[PDB]
Amino acid sequence: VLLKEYRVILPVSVDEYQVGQLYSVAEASKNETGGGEGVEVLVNEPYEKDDGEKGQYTHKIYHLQSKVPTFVRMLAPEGALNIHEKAWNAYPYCRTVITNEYMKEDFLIKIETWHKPDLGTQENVHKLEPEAWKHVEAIYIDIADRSQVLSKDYKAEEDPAKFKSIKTGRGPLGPNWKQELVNQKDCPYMCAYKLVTVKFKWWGLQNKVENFIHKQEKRLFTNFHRQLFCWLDKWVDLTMDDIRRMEEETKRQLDEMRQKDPVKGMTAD
Ligand SMILES: CCCCCCCC/C=C\CCCCCCCC(=O)OC[C@H](COP(=O)(O)OCC[N+](C)(C)C)OC(=O)CCCCCCC/C=C\CCCCCCCC
Repeated sequence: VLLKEYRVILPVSVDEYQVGQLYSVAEASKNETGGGEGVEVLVNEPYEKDDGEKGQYTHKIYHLQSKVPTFVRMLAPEGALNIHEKAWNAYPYCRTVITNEYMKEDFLIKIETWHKPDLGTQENVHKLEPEAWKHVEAIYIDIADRSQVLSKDYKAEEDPAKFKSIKTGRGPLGPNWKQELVNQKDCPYMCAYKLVTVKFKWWGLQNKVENFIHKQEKRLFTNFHRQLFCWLDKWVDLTMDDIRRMEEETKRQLDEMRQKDPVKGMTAD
């Protein structure tokens, strides 16, 4: 079991992120869906636990046959590659549990996130146990840093070091945009502390795949947030009410696209 916490500082407020994240997840899902693969939203309902925690529940399935590397592909029968995502989104807090029916208990990708109005300086925000938290590598993802992006993933239109929002005036993010957040009254900020736990108990592959999965998560978080910022003008004025409507349409769209369109998005690698 390999744990790492990815801290993503962003030039948006905690409240704005709640909308930007929902908007961006919708667009990112569609960009990867078609030809039978991609995202399928099964459940999207509001929930309330005994303790009173309220939030939004979603159950999705990521069909991943040809989008996964060959060493992963020739590892299980077709269809066995799909993974399920169940998330209890009680924003600012969220717990996401990803599973695989084939490996059952041997597989787990859990992402627990705390969205704080600070600059990523809170240690052990998920309040684990002292020693355990010591074995948690903390990694910072700088959405402005070109060297943190994979060459094949780069797209100038999704580069915040070149993007300037027309509606807010934020951007482009320079090499020192972070340290700058403290000088300007404008340009709000927050930090997503994403604790990722990966378990892949497979004889002889555990170490390789648990590390491979973290890299893909780091890669996803980097591209996702660079896109979220660059899409700032598309969602900053949306309300939570706009999102809900947009989500019900997205669900339909994902299904439609998945059956017609050919496979699209990030090719295996
Ligand atoms: C024997 C066989 C067993 C093996 C099984 C195969 C395992 C696959 C191996 C590697 C794959 C690792 C990459 C994980 C891909 C799944 C994406 C993922 O883990 O999503 C979760 C992340 C973090 O959770 P969250 O709480 O932040 O948000 C969700 C909660 N909510 C909605 C309330 C905000 O969500 C986010 O960052 C938001 C972005 C979500 C939307 C992106 C759509 C992705 C669709 C396709 C991905 C294509 C890439 C395939 C990788 C191939 C490698 C080359």
